[PDB]
Amino acid sequence: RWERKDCKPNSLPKLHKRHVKVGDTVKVISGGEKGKIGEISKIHKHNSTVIIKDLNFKTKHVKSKEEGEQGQIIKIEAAIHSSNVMLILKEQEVADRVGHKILEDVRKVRYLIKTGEIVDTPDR
Amino acid sequence: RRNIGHRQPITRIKITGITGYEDYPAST
Amino acid sequence: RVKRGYIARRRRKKIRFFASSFRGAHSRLTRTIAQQKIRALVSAHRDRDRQKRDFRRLWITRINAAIRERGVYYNYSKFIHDLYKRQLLLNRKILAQIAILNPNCIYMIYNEIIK
Amino acid sequence: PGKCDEITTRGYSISMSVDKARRVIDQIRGRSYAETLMILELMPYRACYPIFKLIYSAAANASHNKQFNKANLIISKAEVNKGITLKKVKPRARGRSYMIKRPTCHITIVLRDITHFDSYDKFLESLTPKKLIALLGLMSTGRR
Amino acid sequence: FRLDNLGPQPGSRKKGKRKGRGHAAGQGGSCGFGMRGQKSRSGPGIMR
Amino acid sequence: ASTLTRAEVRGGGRKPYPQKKTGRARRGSQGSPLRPGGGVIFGPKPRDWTIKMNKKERRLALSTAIASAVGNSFVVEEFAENFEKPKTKDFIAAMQRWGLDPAEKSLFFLMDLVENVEKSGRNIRTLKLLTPRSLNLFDVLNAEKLVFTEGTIQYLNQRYGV
Amino acid sequence: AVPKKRTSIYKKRIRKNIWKKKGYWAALKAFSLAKSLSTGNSKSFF
RNA sequence: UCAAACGAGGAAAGGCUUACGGUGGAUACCUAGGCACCCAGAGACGAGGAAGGGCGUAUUAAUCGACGAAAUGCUUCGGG
RNA sequence: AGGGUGAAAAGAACCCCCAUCGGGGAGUGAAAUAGAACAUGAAACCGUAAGCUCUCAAGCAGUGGGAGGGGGACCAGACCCUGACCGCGUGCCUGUUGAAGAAUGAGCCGGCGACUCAUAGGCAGUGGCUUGGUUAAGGGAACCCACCGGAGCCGUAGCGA
RNA sequence: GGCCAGUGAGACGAUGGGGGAUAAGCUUCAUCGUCGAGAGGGAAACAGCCCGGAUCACCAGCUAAGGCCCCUAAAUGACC
RNA sequence: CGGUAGGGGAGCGUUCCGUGUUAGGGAGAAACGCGUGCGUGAGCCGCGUUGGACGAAGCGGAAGCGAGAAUGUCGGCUUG
Repeated sequence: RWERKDCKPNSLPKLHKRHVKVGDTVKVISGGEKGKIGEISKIHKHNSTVIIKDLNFKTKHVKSKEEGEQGQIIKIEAAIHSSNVMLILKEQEVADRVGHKILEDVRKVRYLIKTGEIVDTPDR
Repeated sequence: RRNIGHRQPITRIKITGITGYEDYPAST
Repeated sequence: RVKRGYIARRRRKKIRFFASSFRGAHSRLTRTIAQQKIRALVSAHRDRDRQKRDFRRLWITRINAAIRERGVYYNYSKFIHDLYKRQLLLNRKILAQIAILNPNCIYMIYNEIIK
Repeated sequence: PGKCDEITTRGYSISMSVDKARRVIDQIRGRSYAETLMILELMPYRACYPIFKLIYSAAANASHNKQFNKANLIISKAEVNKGITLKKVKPRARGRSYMIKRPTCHITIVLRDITHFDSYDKFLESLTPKKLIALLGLMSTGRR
Repeated sequence: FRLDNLGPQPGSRKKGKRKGRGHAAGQGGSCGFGMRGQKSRSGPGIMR
Repeated sequence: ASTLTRAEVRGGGRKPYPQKKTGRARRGSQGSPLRPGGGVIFGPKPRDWTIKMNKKERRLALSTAIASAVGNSFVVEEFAENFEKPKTKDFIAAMQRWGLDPAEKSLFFLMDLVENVEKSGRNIRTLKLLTPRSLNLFDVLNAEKLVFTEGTIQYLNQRYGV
Repeated sequence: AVPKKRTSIYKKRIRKNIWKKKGYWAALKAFSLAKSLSTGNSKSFF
């Protein structure tokens, strides 16, 4: 697993630049679970992978207790890669790429490149 | 040491019938 | 410019497949598989030339044993005396074959050699 | 595969030699579970006890995975193979060192119930081969 | 002329003979230097 | 390409065990090339050679390649380019209208190297622009389809005359 | 004392199978003792 | 029924062939790590304590990296 | 000296053997004969099953002929496997006048393992120019390279210290 | 002549000799034959003795040296 | 048209490179194993309920290019 550990320039891991933030509505582009919408839950920047809600189904078996009781079967999502998703506005249902509009203020926001709205969420 | 091979150019023949043989019989 | 290869194993696997039914380490063990390929092929040589020689010998003694069944002293040499004087060009010792496949016909051969 | 008849049980590389496991495994070949049950209770070998453990955990396997009986159940092949051999550099006098190999086995025992049809007569019928597939499951001297 | 169909004339480039690669090749075994002597050993050998 | 000979590796330059009284060969180095721990024989040194070829043989090689290029309908011929807003669409459109596929690996070269065709030509993989500053033989003997301009056909006849 | 050469697969499978057949001979005795250990009045095996 | 002739037929380890397995890591495809050139640049550091180490620092095992009682880090100015 | 289960640990819930290790079901997976000793897995080596055959037999284990027997078969005479018996056959390399040699070497299997590179002279074969031939260093859209760069080299005259 | 190798330890047999003891499968020469570098057949086996010069195939024939009771092919052939 | 030391001529194979992001290839490439096929042979071609992503031929080039020997050497596994 040393072939797959994180690369560490000056003891800190090399983190990737990506295009998906939390609270966004992604679509799976090609691999496997093709063509279904979803929020994302937890983010993994070093693998460039993202776990998204209620689509990826990995039925895993867990020895639950230390007394050997009830041994639950928990159905847990896995990591699909960040290049296999796009963003979605709920007004125009189409999977679109990203873009960085620099608006009238100092801040720079995301933008669906085919429609005309903004991915970026305010402070709430 | 010499590896050589030989494929002899042979011919298969099927036989039809034998004739022209009715001279000097020698039965015992 | 490393050059690790596989051609010794096909080179060697062909000779391995030829050396079947050699009773032991002459059929399994490569450093004897080679010399049994070699000695098997020269065995094929000398036993081929001496299968020509050996079947010549076998037909000579077979037609000799066929002619000597008359009882009266008629050898194999006298059968060739009166086999080339009476002009029969080169029956090629295949009368040692029809001497057992057709014994009445070789009795017609010999009984027309007498006359 | 014999159409769902045998039960194959493998084994770990247990810490003993293969050859003594092969005399005690060549004893119990062909004999049913009762005879091996009473012989491996009383065989005077140290290689006897993991073999008896694997026979016991093989017929209990055959009674819990399948649903058979421990009386109509003969040992089919019971093959024992080589395993990993450790190397022990043991010193000996005049400055020498000998490789002492710690050998391990690899036991695979196959069990065999008799799930038979026991047909009435022998007489051959060269008709309906799609029933001849199912009527003949394990016989001998197959012609054509 | 394409990149495909180019080929040198015969006699223009002979193959360099490799030594010690089999007795059927021509110079196998002792590589064409007899049995022993200074002509077979490796080094500067003999002053001309 | 490099490899470490017997004289370079950090293996021992010692006699590992003495010459006799041991049933084992005479191995006098642990970095010996017979032992796979290091040391090679006759491997590739990094060689920066000089294979010189004659001038008037190479000029005749170019003249023979371009001479066999024309005649078998492998040469059509352009003369001018004026590309305001260089945008690779009038380039592939003129490439289509001249009878050349963009995927069939053509090659073509122009006098003076105007910047707006270097800018509109360097992105398609199958062709690369040249010039009499940079006219080689290997890039032009792909020989599928190849065009000239009037300064290159009269420069090309100007140099390789008679 | 030191062996001149090695043995075949032939002679080794002979000798090893004589060793394991010598192991075969000492279990029908154990089958007889395991059969006499069963239900019956035998004045042994307390 | 007797006398005489022959020694088939099934007979063991094993031998050969075939099939399926186990140790083994050659071959094939890689890489997580190396080698050599070309173009620049640098061969700086250290009594303001160096290269190199020892010990230690995280909420809680060992090892490596970073760090040094200001310790798994600090101040300021910029990017984000 | 020791690399590579999967695409994702999704690394086996639960039942049985059971002190563990391990094994079998079930479940995940496209693949569980991809099960943590985990990717293709060959040879030596150890085995198990099927066909033929060896216990009056002398043999570098073959080969030529082939008794008997077995297997699928379609050009059913053919093909493959076993081998009753007969003839013949002094392992391979090294290296010697001469080696089956009781001269050397190798336990076996698989890998690594040896006339190679630089620069010159000479000769041969293929070219390019013969208005004699050819450039080196160096310059060049990073390197190679187009094109320069006639410095030099070779052949043009020999004899003699 | 040009380029370019090996070889320069020989062995036995006939003849001509020397050394020896006209002893050696001895040693050294001179001409030749074989082996070396030559298979096959005859010589029981057996480098140098006789026949003989192997491109390959044939379940072809005739022969040389040598043989024709059996092992083992061909005459228990003929006449002195 | 036997052939050792040796000399010359003609070829097969391997990995990489030009064509080459070649033809072909999860409808199974390389590997590994197989042949009632073809060659003077080195080898090619074809078939695989094994394996799972690369990679031919032709025309050319370059070698860490071909194994049965070195009391070779490194791993694996025998004998006794």
